Amino acid sequence: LGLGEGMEGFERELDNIPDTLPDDERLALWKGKLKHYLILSSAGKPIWSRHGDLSLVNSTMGVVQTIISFYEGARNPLLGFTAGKVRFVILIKGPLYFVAISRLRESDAQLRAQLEALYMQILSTLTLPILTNIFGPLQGTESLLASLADSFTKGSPSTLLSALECLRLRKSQRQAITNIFLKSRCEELLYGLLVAGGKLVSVIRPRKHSLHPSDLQLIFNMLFESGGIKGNGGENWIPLCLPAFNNTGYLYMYVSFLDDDLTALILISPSREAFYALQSMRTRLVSQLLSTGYLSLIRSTALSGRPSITSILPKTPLLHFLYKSRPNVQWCMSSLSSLTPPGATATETLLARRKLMSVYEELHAALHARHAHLRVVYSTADEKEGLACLGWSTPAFEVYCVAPGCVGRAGMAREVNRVVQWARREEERLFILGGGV
Amino acid sequence: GIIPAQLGFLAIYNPALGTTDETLEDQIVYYATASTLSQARRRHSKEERHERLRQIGLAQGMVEFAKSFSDGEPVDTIDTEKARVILVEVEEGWWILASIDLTRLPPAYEYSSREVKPPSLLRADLLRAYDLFLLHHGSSLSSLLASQGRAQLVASLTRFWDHFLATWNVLLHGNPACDVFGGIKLAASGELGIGVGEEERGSGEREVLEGLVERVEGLVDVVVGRYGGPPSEKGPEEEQWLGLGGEVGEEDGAVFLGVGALDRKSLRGVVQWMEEVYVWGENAFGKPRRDLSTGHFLLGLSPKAIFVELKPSYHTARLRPVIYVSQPFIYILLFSEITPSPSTWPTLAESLHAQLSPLQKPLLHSTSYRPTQHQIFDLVYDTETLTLQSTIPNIPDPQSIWTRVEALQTHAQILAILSSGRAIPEGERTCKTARGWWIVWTRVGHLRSVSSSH
Repeated sequence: LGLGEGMEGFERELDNIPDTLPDDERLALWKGKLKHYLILSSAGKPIWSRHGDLSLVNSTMGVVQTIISFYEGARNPLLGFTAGKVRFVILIKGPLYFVAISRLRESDAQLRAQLEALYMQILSTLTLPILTNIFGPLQGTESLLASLADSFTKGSPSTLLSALECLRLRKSQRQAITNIFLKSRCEELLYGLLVAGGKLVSVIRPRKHSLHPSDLQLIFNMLFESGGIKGNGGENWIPLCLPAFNNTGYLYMYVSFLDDDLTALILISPSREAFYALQSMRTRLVSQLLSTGYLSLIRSTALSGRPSITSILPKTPLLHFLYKSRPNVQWCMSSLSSLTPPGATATETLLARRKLMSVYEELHAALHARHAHLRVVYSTADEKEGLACLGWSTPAFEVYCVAPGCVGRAGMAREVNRVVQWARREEERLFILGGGV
Repeated sequence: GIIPAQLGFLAIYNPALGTTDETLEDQIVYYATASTLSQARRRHSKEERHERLRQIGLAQGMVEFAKSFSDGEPVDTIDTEKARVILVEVEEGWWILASIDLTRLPPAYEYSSREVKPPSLLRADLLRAYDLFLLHHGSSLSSLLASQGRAQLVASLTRFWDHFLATWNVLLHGNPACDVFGGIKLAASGELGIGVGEEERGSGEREVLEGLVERVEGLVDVVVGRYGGPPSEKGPEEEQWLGLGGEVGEEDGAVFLGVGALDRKSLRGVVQWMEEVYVWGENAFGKPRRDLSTGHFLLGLSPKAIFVELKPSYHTARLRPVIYVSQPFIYILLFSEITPSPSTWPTLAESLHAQLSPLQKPLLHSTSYRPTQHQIFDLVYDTETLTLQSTIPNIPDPQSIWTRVEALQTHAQILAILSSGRAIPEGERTCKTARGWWIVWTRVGHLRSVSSSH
């Protein structure tokens, strides 16, 4: 894949600005960051800054607060403003103002989606009446938000597509997993859910209640995309809100590692006295899985990464792809090992992932442009080899792909058709179209 | 009963003009709102000024704020709920702040911008208007200030921009794809053939118009372009062609630019003024009135002058324009300021009518020259020479092969994906549609913009 395109200061972009160096070059380093996430109150006093300290960002957030106060006095809320290569996107959620400052050539829609995900995390930690009453506010949530924003900066396909990934299990094996995971329903579980390394495995559901995709994204961005599930390697009775299910219901989540890549079990209950009961869940689940050897199958399927693009489609020129089912609201992709040379450090793979994700981001901006009904978008970056990319946005699915620059339009649109055929061939395997009883 | 997306306000302000507190009021060198522009449209308080100064002050606040973030780039656009504001630095220290209210759909209103011009296109239109203002006034706004004085600059800006904003339509209209690059819009024939053996492409007319600038004194440049069609041999032969306030057609454009002696940036402005004359005859700036003796001559030499920049291989010149008008052609002849004295103008006009009348029929034939699954509409924009040749049809008025809604949709997609790829001042940004429109944009110094239909 083409190296050294577009931005060039991302190798240290995730590195936090130290506090030892004086405040002048400290603010210079903060402003030099490619991406900024800020949360401020109605009065505009600083609430949360992704990179800088609150005192450092106080002046910047005061200036933007004066701007927003004048616009609110003018009855015209601000939705963002563009200064050349940089773009400011502001989303108005109650007393809170969320601003995302992007130098990575990202559209208004993607920044709004990321700010909405941060707001959903805040709403999940603090219930909506409490969110209105606070106008402390982010106790414990600051690290989760910082890590989730870092995941956004590195390129998060799940937030781009507003969908989730899957483990790619055989339909028979996944059906057996769901059957076992429902045979221990305990007559108490509200939302059952099982994940292997950020990839959803199985879901059991009540008859009337439906597990909304927004709740799925909220849970996944809380646990796996933010990586806040790490460190609490044990019994976790985490409080929850699930605003899609109810914006005032203060639900409860049971999280425990399947260490009996790292499989996690997520169980939602509306009662706080049910943790022990959900404890009687997990063992009755785990042993059953350990009786069937299935948990080993989940561990092995998660241990091996995304399927290789050559293995998915033999003799293909595509280097990567990103398929997404709208009706199943779930996505998948090929491995990123093919993007980088086999001997690669964290920096090289990180840069390659960010670069590929920026290509997908500009393609998604092209397809998902309001007042613009674009079905297929193709682009070719020169990279003085080259790179080519296509995005298909039919009402049935959504495909993104990347190939070397020497393919041509038809020579890789054929590959897009082939990967669509592969995805619809394994729609049962790659996605959880249903759930439980 | 929806409300059209009329522009909210437009402000021309120089921050350096007002430094102290009591001199803040002179920062706004021009300000206009729809209430102010109603009188200008029909022709064609302390709290209000307090709002104006707050608006320009917070525009300056955003540019100061984002100067650090963008590392030397001001806030180009501002997206709000009910106003698509843009702020364009036309020149060093001079800014145009224009807020365009979106469509208010029913007092709870639902806001939308389906047909509102994109901020890149709005910036292009404001830059075009600024270039026209410089064409008719001085070399630059800073020079105009430092020469004339603030009162004269305010008066001239007020007149020109009231007229423009009265005539300005902020919705999608005409051919924005030609207008998003600016540039010199060429006709369907494009340009007259220069070499020998291209008589069908206009070699003889090219030679005659080339030798005209030496045959008559004072004349430096001849700019002619086809706008409309040949005269109709009917009752109303006039047809009011020179006015009509309409839009330039896809086949309407310059057919013969100058020999040289004039910078291509100024040639763009001259061609745009010629388009304004075609659209706003008897109403464009300078008040072009047809000569009572012969209706051919418009804006006679017998004063009025326009400001251009000349080619270095030949500098601001302040040439005097004269607009010879045939029914399909608009010859703009730019004379020197001092050598063709107006006393000889009645004779010289006759000589002009002697040397341009035999260039009606042959040049009409020459301009008729015309240079693929169903239909191919490509837009070739030469960056170096600023020439734009577009086969893409313009948006119809409220037979044409397009309909209004399809034109709006596909045309909004065209310049949107142009803005995505930074086309505006290989890159094969091919884009398909659900309606069968196949855009192929390539970067060659040509901004090729092919667009297949169905």
